[PDB]
Amino acid sequence: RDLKTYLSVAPVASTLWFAALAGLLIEINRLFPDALTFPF
Amino acid sequence: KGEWLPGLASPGYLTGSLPGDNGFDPLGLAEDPENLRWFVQAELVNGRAMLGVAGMLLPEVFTSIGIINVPKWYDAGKEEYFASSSTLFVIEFILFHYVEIRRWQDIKNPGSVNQDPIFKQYSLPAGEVGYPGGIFNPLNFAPTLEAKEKEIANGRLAMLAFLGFIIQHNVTGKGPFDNLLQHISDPWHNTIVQT
Amino acid sequence: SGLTPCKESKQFAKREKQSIKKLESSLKIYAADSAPALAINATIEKTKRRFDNYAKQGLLCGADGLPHLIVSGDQRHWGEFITPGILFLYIAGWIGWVGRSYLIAIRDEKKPTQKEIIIDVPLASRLVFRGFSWPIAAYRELLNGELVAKDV
Amino acid sequence: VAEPDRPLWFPGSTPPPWLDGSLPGDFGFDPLGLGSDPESLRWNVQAELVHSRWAMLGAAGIFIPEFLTEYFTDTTTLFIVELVFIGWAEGRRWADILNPQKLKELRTKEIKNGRLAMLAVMGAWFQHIYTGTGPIDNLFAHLADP
Ligand code: CLA
Ligand code: CLA
Ligand SMILES: CC1=C[C@H](O)CC(C)(C)C1/C=C/C(C)=C/C=C/C(C)=C/C=C/C=C(C)/C=C/C=C(C)/C=C/C1=C(C)C[C@H](O)CC1(C)C
Ligand SMILES: CC1=C(/C=C/C(C)=C/C=C/C(C)=C\C=C\C=C(C)\C=C\C=C(C)\C=C\C2=C(C)CCCC2(C)C)C(C)(C)CCC1
Ligand SMILES: O=P(O)(O)OC[C@H](O)CO
Repeated sequence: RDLKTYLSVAPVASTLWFAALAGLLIEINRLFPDALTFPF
Repeated sequence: KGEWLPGLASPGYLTGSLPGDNGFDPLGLAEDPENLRWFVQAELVNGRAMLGVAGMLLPEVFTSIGIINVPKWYDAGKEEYFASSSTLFVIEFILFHYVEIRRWQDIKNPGSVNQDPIFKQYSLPAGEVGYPGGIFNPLNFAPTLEAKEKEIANGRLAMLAFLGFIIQHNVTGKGPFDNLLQHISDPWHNTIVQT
Repeated sequence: SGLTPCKESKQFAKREKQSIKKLESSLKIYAADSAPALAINATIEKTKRRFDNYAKQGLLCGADGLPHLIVSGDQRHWGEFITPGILFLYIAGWIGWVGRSYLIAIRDEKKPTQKEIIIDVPLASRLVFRGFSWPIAAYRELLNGELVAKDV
Repeated sequence: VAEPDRPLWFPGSTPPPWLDGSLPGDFGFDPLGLGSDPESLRWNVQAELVHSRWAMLGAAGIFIPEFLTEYFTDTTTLFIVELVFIGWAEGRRWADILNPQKLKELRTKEIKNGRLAMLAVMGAWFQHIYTGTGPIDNLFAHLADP
């Protein structure tokens, strides 16, 4: 089963990483949309 | 000495020679020995928190029943001065300036143990960068050895303690002690979960 | 800064009303209780909300009626650039430091290029969090943050 | 500890080289191979175990509704204390994972029952979802008619 892991460790890694990154960013924007500034 | 986690194991840099060694450096900042000798000094000076955290906590609980009528630690900006605030900063700065550099040399070369203007008198007699005996220790306590590990450990908790104080203040809008006692209003419902 | 804040703005205020009326024009053909209905109304509250928030946080708004950011460093408007900027550099460095830390660990032994196209080494042993404290790379600078091969 | 005799799931034949019946409960099952690496199996093993141990208890939750034919501060604290507690618990269990012939029987049997709860604990809910009805009575209540 070593094989599947490696398979998931090529440029696909990039897609999974960018999909995870996109999901994070979009969800952040859902909770805090129309953000023109950091006010805290 | 001990280990922060049973597995994973201590690094080689964390020999145990240093007081308060527990093999906790997962990231790896202190890996270069020159790097440690500096971070060892920083941990002591930051740690010694203690002075302050106790300074912001204890007077807050001395004003518990009405023994003293002093403002909160986060309200002591003015007019806690017979000379106004801006006077004090410069005095605090200029002289602290002096003490800090002198302390600085001892980190690179120990050092500046001797007195200065003094016309005909003694000088500090000591060894070790982080801890200088002398009036710094008028009692002449025991530079041991375990305390050195006691010193740390208490300073480390104070640090986390400070981090607690400031955070908690925000949200709990008031005193880290009111805070403390708002929790005691029969907790189990008075948790940070509330906020 | 000839701009007068989004609160006492007549244009930026007018712009809010113009946008929501157009949205309201659209729901008239779908009949409330319907799907395209909320979606339009949900869009309207977001519209009101973002206009409401911008006036709160300051934001000066020009004569055109749109907020203009001030990046001079003015303490009144730090949240418009500096504070987000500090946050960016943090993440920007973190990425930079983690990536650099990786290629360094790879170089000794193995076939180095093998690790570059395939990284069945994840964060190596545990390299990611090392970025939590990247700024301590200042101390890496005083030692060997740079190689001495070419120039100084 | 090798044998071609173990009651395979699918008779004639079922022999994956990784599985051998050395382990307890080895009914020769894994077409996917979801663990052909010893690092792969040694982990799966522990995984397939702890699960079962939990599932059993879950079963012990199906034991209570037939005895009779949820908090002082709902969730929140109840969880953090749980997280904080089972954490340390599971904590050390983690550190241990990476650092008599009679007993084989016990452990072979332990897994199989354990395997049962999971299939069980599972069943009671994907029958409960979409289909608002408890399983409490169903054994002889649904046996009245298909
Ligand atoms: C200034 C504070 C400070 C400094 C300079 C040090 C320095 C040191 N520590 Mg110590 N430590 C501290 C605080 C500090 N510590 C606290 C508060 C604790 C309680 C957990 C510990 C627990 C600890 C253990 C168990 C060990 C050490 C050890 C060491 C030595 C090796 C590791 C190192 O280089 O540290 C690097 C210095 C830093 C990383 C300073 C910056 C740290 C970041 C930026 C602060 C994080 C802020 C906070 C998390 C923000 C909120 C986060 C959010 C999620 C809420 C070195 C002398 C090891 C040792 O052998 O001692 C001799 C050892 O094993 N420390
Ligand atoms: C290390 C950090 C630190 C620490 C440890 C302290 C500690 C203290 N501060 Mg301080 N402070 C700090 C930082 C710190 N501060 C900073 C950064 C600021 C901004 C300037 C201040 C500003 C500040 C102000 C304005 C004051 C303090 C005060 C105090 C003291 C409060 C208790 C008291 O009134 O006298 C101690 C209590 C006693 C001595 C009780 C015994 C009194 C004797 C026995 C007389 C007997 C009377 C009678 C017979 C007793 C019977 C009474 C009965 C009826 C109950 C305490 C020593 C108060 C102070 O200066 O204290 C005098 C106060 O005025 N601080
Ligand atoms: C909270 C509480 C409290 C109280 O006490 C009571 C109550 C309420 C009840 C509770 C609890 C409960 C619980 C704990 C539960 C649990 C459960 C579980 C664990 C399950 C599993 C479950 C699990 C499961 C199903 C699993 C399954 C699995 C499977 C199928 C697998 C398969 C396979 C394999 C093998 C391999 C090959 O090659 C392939 C495949 C095909 C892939
Ligand atoms: C303040 C401010 C401003 C200004 C700014 C300025 C003007 C500045 C500057 C600046 C400058 C003029 C700087 C410089 C420099 C330099 C150099 C010489 C460099 C370097 C570097 C390095 C070496 C890095 C490295 C690394 C890291 C560390 C991270 C990651 C990456 C690597 C890895 C890449 C304005 C006002 C605009 C805005 C507001 C704020
Ligand atoms: O050795 P401990 O258990 O006192 O650990 C220190 C705490 O994490 C805070 O100092």
